[PDB]
Amino acid sequence: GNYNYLYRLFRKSNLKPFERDISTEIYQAGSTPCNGVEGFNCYFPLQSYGFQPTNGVGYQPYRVVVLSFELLHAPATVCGPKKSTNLVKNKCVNFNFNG
Amino acid sequence: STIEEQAKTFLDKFNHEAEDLFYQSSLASWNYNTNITEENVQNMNNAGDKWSAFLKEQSTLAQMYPLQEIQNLTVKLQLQALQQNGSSVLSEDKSKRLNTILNTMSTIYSTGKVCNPDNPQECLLLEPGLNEIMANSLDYNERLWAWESWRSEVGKQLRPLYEEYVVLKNEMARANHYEDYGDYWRGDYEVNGVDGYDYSRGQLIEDVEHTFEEIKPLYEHLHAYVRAKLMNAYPSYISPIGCLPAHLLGDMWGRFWTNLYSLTVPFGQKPNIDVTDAMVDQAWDAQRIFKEAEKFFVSVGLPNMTQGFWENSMLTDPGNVQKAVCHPTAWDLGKGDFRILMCTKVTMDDFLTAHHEMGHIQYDMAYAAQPFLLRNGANEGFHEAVGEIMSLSAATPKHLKSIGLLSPDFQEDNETEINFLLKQALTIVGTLPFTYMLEKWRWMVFKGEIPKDQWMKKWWEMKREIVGVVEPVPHDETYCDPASLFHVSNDYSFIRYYTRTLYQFQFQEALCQAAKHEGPLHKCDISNSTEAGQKLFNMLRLGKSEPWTLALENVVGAKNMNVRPLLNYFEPLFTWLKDQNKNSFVGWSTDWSPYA
Ligand SMILES: *[C@@H]1O[C@H](CO)[C@@H](O)[C@H](O)[C@H]1NC(C)=O
Ligand SMILES: *[C@@H]1O[C@H](CO)[C@@H](O)[C@H](O)[C@H]1NC(C)=O
Ligand SMILES: *[C@@H]1O[C@H](CO)[C@@H](O)[C@H](O)[C@H]1NC(C)=O
Ligand SMILES: *[C@@H]1O[C@H](CO)[C@@H](O)[C@H](O)[C@H]1NC(C)=O
Ligand SMILES: *[C@@H]1O[C@H](CO)[C@@H](O)[C@H](O)[C@H]1NC(C)=O
Ligand SMILES: *[C@@H]1O[C@H](CO)[C@@H](O)[C@H](O)[C@H]1NC(C)=O
Repeated sequence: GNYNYLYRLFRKSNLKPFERDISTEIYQAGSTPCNGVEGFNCYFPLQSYGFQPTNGVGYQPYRVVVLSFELLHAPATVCGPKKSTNLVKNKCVNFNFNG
Repeated sequence: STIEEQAKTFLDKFNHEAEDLFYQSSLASWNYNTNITEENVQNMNNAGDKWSAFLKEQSTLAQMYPLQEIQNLTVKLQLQALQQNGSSVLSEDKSKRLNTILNTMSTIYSTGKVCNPDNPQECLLLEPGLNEIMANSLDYNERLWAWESWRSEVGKQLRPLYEEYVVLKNEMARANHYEDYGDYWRGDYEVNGVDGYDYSRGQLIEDVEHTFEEIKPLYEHLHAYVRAKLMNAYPSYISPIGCLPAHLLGDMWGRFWTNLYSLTVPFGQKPNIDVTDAMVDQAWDAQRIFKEAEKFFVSVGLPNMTQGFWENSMLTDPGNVQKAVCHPTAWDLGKGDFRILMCTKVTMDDFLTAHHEMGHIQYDMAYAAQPFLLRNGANEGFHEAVGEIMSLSAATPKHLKSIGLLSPDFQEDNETEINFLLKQALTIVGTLPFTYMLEKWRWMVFKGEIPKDQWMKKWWEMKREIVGVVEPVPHDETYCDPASLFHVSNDYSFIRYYTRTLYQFQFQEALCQAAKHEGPLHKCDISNSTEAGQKLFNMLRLGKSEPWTLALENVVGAKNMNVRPLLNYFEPLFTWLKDQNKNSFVGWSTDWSPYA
């Protein structure tokens, strides 16, 4: 079991989109608080995933990443690889240089 | 600030925790079934105890939440099962007897002994010793000794031990605020909280009895017919006016009548329908037998098996030193992991066994999306019945010709069908009285309204009346042969098999009508019909999330336990038996002649 990946099982309020929360606060079920000692109501949210080679293909840990694209006041972004061609000479040819 | 939300807040955390511990327990148990060593036994005990204790603490944490105001039906079922205190009522001293007594029973029951007293030549375990000495030999004198070799050498010492087991287990009903321990097994079929669909716990006994008066006439003709043919092997030893011996119905307990097919063949001069020689001609192997099963399911419409099964499971027996048991069992490890445990062999039963067993795995993944507590069938009978419906279709001559195992030109005559129908009747109709035979005794003994001295006299007398079996030799009270059975000795609800036959036939007609089949039920097929596939998948995915009573309405539309659509399947076989039994003595009264 690959017990190296954890996750936030519970949270008092829904997370704001694109926010990373790094806190040790424990979930509060009722009104009785916990002073750091685990009990019947502390409910430590953190839990570790268990990944084994025998896990089914549909439940394997998929390595997923997210790429964001938004426009802000900052101009002159960076795009993908612009495609360049081979130049020619002594011919009436349309040319599209950088700008 | 409501009870409904509090229950959900508790179940969700338990679901994540329960599956994590279950997965570790499930994967660990597989190693014990592959390589057994002295250090392996202790390792499994370490993991088992914590897993067993995990549910104990969770049950206490759910006690203070009242169940009288949670309108959500999904959590009511989950909370009811998780709140079973069980053995917590027993004191520390009393709690230690359960493990010790059960453990010594298992090892004692695992000691197979057929060595002749005063003649210790040799004797092996149950499977190599007991099965061969009765399925091949035809000697009455040694068969009688084999009957006493197990009921007088193993069951004799269980009289004082079985006595203490029943008297304390019956007390658990009071500790759980129940009527009797037998009533506990009836809670699965109990339905409550729905207006008009409620099923009373005591209705199960009456319904089972109410469905028995139609089984008896079929059994009366079957018993009359089988005794006539069994008389041939023993011409002058048994009179054809009484009942039949107990030790001539396939198994020692008579559960399966498969072995009687050869002895009572109608016309054995012509070759039987066997394709064993055909398989070796084409060089069939382990991979080819299972792959043909996979393409059978896709034709119906169900999704094919995942890729984490073929390369992750074992098919044949590995090595030579590995003697780990390979009993047919269904494994649902979760997270898309599914395995099959069995020792593959080139035989008719094993080929059917693989098809029969793999059906359970398919049903397991149907309700995977449900929580761990609800990750099960509607009731104990649904799981076994679902895995046998496809077996009937797989054995049809039409399906055999579809793949190509059978010859392209094979006539389907009356003789070619009676033998096939008779084979199913032996393993279906024959075992039906026996399944109700054992449960009725267990229900009354757990109730406690049976004095000690009347156990043996009542057991034999009513056996001769309903079942119709003569005792090979008189037995006194100290004998405890009914407890030697596997399910009863290990505290397993054997009633689930009684509903298996009824459930299988109820769905068989439901699936056949959904398949738009035009012909007799015995010739019905389910393959190449997406309408049947979607109908089945609709109910399988329900699992335990919905009441089992509503599941019946989704296939046949009847809320009650229907009994009519089970004899129609056997109507053909009944017709040819009626005229053949015109002169045979059908209907047996009390008989003392064989052992007067
Ligand atoms: C038993 O086999 C499993 C699986 O190969 C292995 O993990 C385990 O160490 C083995 N145990 C012993 C005692 O050989
Ligand atoms: C119970 O709660 C679950 C939570 O999602 C919901 O899906 C279901 O419909 C509810 N059932 C009833 C009967 O309230
Ligand atoms: C279960 O047993 C415990 C331990 O004695 C007891 O407190 C509880 O009331 C019992 N509950 C039921 C339903 O029997
Ligand atoms: C199972 O079915 C899917 C969908 O048709 C298919 O892509 C896949 O190849 C099948 N599996 C195998 C082993 O062919
Ligand atoms: C089912 O359809 C397949 C399609 O190729 C066919 O080969 C097979 O014979 C059919 N079987 C039945 C029983 O209709
Ligand atoms: C049914 O099969 C038997 C087998 O011998 C035959 O004698 C009989 O004529 C058949 N009946 C019909 C209607 O085909």
